Amino acid sequence: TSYEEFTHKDGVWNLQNEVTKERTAQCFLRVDDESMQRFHNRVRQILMASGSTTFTKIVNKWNTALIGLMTYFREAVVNTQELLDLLVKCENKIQTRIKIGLNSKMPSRFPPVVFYTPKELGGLGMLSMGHVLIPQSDLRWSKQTDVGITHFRSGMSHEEDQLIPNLYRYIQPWESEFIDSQRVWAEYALKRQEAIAQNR
Amino acid sequence: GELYLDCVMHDLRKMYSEIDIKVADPVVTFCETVVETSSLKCFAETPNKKNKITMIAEPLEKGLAEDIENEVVQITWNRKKLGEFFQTKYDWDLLAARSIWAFGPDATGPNILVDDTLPSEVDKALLGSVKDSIVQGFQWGTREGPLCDELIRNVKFKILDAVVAQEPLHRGGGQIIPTARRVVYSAFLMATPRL
Amino acid sequence: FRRTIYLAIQSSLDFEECAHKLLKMEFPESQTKELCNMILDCCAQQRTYEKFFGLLAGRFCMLKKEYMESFEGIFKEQYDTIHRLETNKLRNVAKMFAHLLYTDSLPWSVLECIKLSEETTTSSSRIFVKIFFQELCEYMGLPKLNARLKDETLQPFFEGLLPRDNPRNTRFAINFFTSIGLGGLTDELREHLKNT
Amino acid sequence: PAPHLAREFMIKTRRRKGLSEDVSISKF
Amino acid sequence: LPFDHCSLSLQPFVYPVCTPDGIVFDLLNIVPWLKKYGTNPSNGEKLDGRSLIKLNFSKNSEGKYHCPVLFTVFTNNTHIVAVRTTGNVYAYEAVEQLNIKAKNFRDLLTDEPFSRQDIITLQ
Amino acid sequence: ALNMAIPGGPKFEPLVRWNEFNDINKIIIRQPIRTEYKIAFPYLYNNLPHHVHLTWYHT
Amino acid sequence: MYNGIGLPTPRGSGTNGYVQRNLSLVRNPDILDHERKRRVELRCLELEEMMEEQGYEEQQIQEKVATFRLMLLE
Repeated sequence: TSYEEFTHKDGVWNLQNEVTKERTAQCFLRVDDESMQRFHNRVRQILMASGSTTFTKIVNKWNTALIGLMTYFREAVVNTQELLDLLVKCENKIQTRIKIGLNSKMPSRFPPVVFYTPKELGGLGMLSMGHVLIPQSDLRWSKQTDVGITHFRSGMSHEEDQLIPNLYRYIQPWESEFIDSQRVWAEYALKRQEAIAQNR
Repeated sequence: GELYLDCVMHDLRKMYSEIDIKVADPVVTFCETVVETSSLKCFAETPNKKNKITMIAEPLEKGLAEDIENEVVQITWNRKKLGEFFQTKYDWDLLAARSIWAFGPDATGPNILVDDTLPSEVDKALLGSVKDSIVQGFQWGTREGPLCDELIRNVKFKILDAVVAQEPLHRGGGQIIPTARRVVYSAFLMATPRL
Repeated sequence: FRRTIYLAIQSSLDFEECAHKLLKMEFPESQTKELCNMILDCCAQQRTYEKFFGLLAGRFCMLKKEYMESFEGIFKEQYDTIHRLETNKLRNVAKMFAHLLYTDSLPWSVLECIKLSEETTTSSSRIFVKIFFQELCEYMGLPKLNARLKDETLQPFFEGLLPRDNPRNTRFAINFFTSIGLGGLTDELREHLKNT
Repeated sequence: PAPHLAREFMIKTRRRKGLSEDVSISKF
Repeated sequence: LPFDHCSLSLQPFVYPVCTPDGIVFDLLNIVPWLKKYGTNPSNGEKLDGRSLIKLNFSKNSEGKYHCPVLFTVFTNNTHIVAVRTTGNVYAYEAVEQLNIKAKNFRDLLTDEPFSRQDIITLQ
Repeated sequence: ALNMAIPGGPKFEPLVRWNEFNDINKIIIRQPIRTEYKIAFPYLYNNLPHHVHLTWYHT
Repeated sequence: MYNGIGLPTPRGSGTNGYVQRNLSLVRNPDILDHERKRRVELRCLELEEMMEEQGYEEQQIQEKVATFRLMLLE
């Protein structure tokens, strides 16, 4: 690696040597295009099965597919910008499908409040991913290298501030879970050895 | 300029050719110069290892390059007139004023060849015999440029020694010019060059 | 203000979006201390350490000098109040300050606030220093760590950490860095102890 | 920035037309 | 610093051309410095107008300055022998073993056979 | 015609829908080539200019 | 769209476009040996003396000046 390591948000697995306990390599992660096509076809299957399905069950199908994709992939979501565009498009298409369930598509008629309210309060309980700013750089230098982030474009329209919470901030990354799993299971093994030896 | 090259490229794409054409981003053409004199008295020699040329390079003064480029002084001038022109406003020595051989990468180009050889003045007829080949070597070296294949400007090339083979003929018939090119490049590189 | 900071953190997918959102509200210069305070408080409430908060703090350090001075001040303040925190919060704070140090987001002079002595430091302070230096030895190399600690410019900033005086404390520091699992760094201190 | 400008112009021009490496004693 | 560069211009191989005196130099060096000299500038020997042999600045089936028949690196370090009539340059030992045992004076697959007396030393 | 717009101006649909000139080791960047130079001198800064009208210059 | 940034049309996606700027973006003895001989030759050429109109006597005076300068330099 030229210069130094690339301290980037969560797409980098800093691989650790077992002997020297040193970070010797970086593993950049992306979502494979077959998984993109599988998720897009899942949303298309939901929209074609939407003709005889209530709004709550449609949102439940979306929530199941979304948390299946997100809890499977986690860290690799943030470095696939085409997956962010696909997620924004799919969330907007199912919101449009709920709008087409009525005879209206007025955006003032349907604020985010009628969608993202949990169903304990009578809402739909929709889980959000599309309300984030998509990073944008030059398309001239996108295919050459990684040139950082120079601009942001809007993901979904919302009333000024809003700040709808993203689902990815409530899922732990895989690398932190593996480090914590190693530490916790080693601590449990030493505690079990101490409990066997002390007969406590 | 931008408008000139835009008109050229529009005429290329619409009139004389119907071919779709990629255009690169515009850049400029640079030149090569020196700042401080040659710290090492560099030298080279012919493939027939008898002639040895030792020459150093130092930058010119302020007004000299624009005086040459605006044709205030020419190589078609009298030697005494050229020496007076150097001596009155540049305060050159008359030995140095009579030492000027050739100009630049072309005619009235902004480089000056000065020959100051004390042990090689005893065969100065032979030095004048090889002087023309030294001139075309200097013209080729300052035209090509060793740094980034660009022109060389505002350099005085001062010859220090010329061990010329006595009646060279076979070796003094074309081997002098690339030797002089290597001498010009090596003297240029030892004098902290700049873009 | 804390609620708006927490909602801007939870709304953002990426730390660039988080920093752009936090710069979007255009907070006054009196609120930068509370902003860094609740960056620390939002990461300390996490179950595991995430690199998002450390990279957000590094971006804020690279943006303006006022965030860098506020982060140095809160590093000194959090080191003075280590024992108030709990051990997962201690681990998360140690991972943050390790990430701020190996990315050169902070000067190393704030390491003068650490005084390696068993008389002064509490047990949680040794746990914090152990986690901090283990992550520093992990993410950048032990030869690079020795070259960073061995420079002549930061020698007054490491004298509380590397004593070379009152050799009970020097023996405690040597045994501390050995019993962490490092070794290596105390070879010069072992040479200085062996000559006296 | 300013002290890297001549090195950048040198490297990019030599990559544009010629060879990347430059030797001060390439002739002698 | 090696012998892969040009002898006179001291530049690397781009458009080289060989001569019948055994020295291969740059085509621009042979053109401008010997436009009316009529002699080889490597050692002062006499060079004819047809004595020079082209070696580059055209289309070749090898794609590099390598052996045209053996398809190996017949550079300035390796013993390189060039066909004077054909213009193809190969390794000397490989061309000698091809034209000695099976009389393979042709290419590997292009099959351009000729005589065995047209091989000369390139450098 | 170029599918690029000034922020004050209007936006339209696209009309039509490896290069070594885009090599990052051969390109010097001091000022980035913005949209306004691609509109003011459209044959200079644009590969494939089609149905492009030359603007009037200074009056 | 504008510069190299943005979407070609916002109609297909579920957004309005509205691309905005990222606020979080960071921003030598041989030279002296020849110079001594050049000073000697300059002192030789500085004699000249085209007022007394001497011929070989001027050459003998120049040789005397050159030997005096060589003795003073030694």
